[PDB]
Amino acid sequence: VNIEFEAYSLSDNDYDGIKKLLQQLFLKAPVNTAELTEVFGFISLLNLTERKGTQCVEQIQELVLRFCEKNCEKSMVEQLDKFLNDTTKPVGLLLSERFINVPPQIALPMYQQLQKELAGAGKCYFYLLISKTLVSLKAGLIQSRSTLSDFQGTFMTVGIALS
Amino acid sequence: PNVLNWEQVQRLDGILSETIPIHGRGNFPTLELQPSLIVKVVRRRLAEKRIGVRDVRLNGSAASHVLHQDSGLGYKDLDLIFCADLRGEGEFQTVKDVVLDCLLDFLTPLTLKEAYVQKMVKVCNDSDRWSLISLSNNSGKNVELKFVDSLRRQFEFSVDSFQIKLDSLLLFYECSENPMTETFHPTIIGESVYGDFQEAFDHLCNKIIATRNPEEIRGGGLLKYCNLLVRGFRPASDEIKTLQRYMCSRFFIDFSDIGEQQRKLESYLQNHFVGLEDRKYEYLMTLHGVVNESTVCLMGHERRQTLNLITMLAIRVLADQ
Repeated sequence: VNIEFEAYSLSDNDYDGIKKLLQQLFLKAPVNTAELTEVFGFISLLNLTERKGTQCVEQIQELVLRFCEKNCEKSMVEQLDKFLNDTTKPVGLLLSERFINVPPQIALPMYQQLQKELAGAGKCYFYLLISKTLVSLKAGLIQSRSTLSDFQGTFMTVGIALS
Repeated sequence: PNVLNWEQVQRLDGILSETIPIHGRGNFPTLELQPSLIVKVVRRRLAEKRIGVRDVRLNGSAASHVLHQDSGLGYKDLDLIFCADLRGEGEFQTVKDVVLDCLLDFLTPLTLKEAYVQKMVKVCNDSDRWSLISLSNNSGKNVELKFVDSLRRQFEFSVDSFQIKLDSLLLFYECSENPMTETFHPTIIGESVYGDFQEAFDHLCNKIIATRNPEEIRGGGLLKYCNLLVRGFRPASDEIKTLQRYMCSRFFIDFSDIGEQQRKLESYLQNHFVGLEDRKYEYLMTLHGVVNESTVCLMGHERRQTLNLITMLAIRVLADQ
């Protein structure tokens, strides 16, 4: 099951609003210090078990379909707050339970191999990414090859926040 | 029958040969693109990549315009469907690459993408295996290239449920000289999602609404229904009580909070109402009318706080001249 979304007609204020919405999730996440060896977002390994897996895909696909409306650029951030930061939402809970913000040296490799899976042609990955170079809110849920099998585990959301 | 008459055919040629602005964001060179040119070349480069197109169709406000100009559904959105057989994960990538190999001719794929593309959504799930590209325009006019392999049923009104197969017309475009007259006119077949094209068009003629798949009624279905209601599309349905109960219920389920309601009505007033003024206030009062008269399971305090959210917004419209 692939679901891939790309939106580039976003306002600079919509970029900052999602950046702030994303960074509040970063505050809710413990940092990996002294344990290991513009893009803003998270990459979450989502095992497709019939329970937590199906419920999350339900919520993710529903939001994506909700974003296919005629314009909806304003209601994007409101829907995003009530989606990735709310209660009884299988996705927001996933983003509250096992979330880790990681330093650049770890995060870049993930954004790189993620980019290659979405462009070249296993583990299920749920991602959301905003990049400014040009706004590019790219999100999805794609069956791919391993991106961070070393540090990532099942239902562990890795935070990618770089410059 | 299903075959379009001449005037319809001429109007079809109209909205497909008349150019659209591809407004410039980032990369600023705007692009005057004729829809017929994109539809042709997209179909061509797709069949050339051996993808196998079944039909290229037109949907929504546009098809309802070529069939009967009288009805309120105004041609303000060009919705283009590419019914095909896309199953491989790479088939969606080469569809992407075709549309981007087309928009370079009319002037690197990644850069052109990041410039003028509003959305790129692909869904490969249990029944939906479709892809969509929305080209951007500052005037709000939206062009949607939808490549749909398989798509689930959806809540469909009669007069919005129209699809016209542009393939017989496409042939006339690749001939050097477009050989079109009243005598040499391509037999173009119109179709409907709601059901019998004879039924559905008659609904379009004399301003009737009727639904199918009410099981898939969405949250905002109530909002769009009043848009038909404000456009003179009176429901001849004497089953309208159930229908109105059906859509009100889902609106307050999907948007339970009052603040979440205000955001939806503020957005629907903002986007779905363009070039309309008394329509906005009329729309708000007809929504009021449907809620107060038809809903039947809103709590006491919830009913008032919603109805009064409508009246506040109607004051905002009145206060703006």
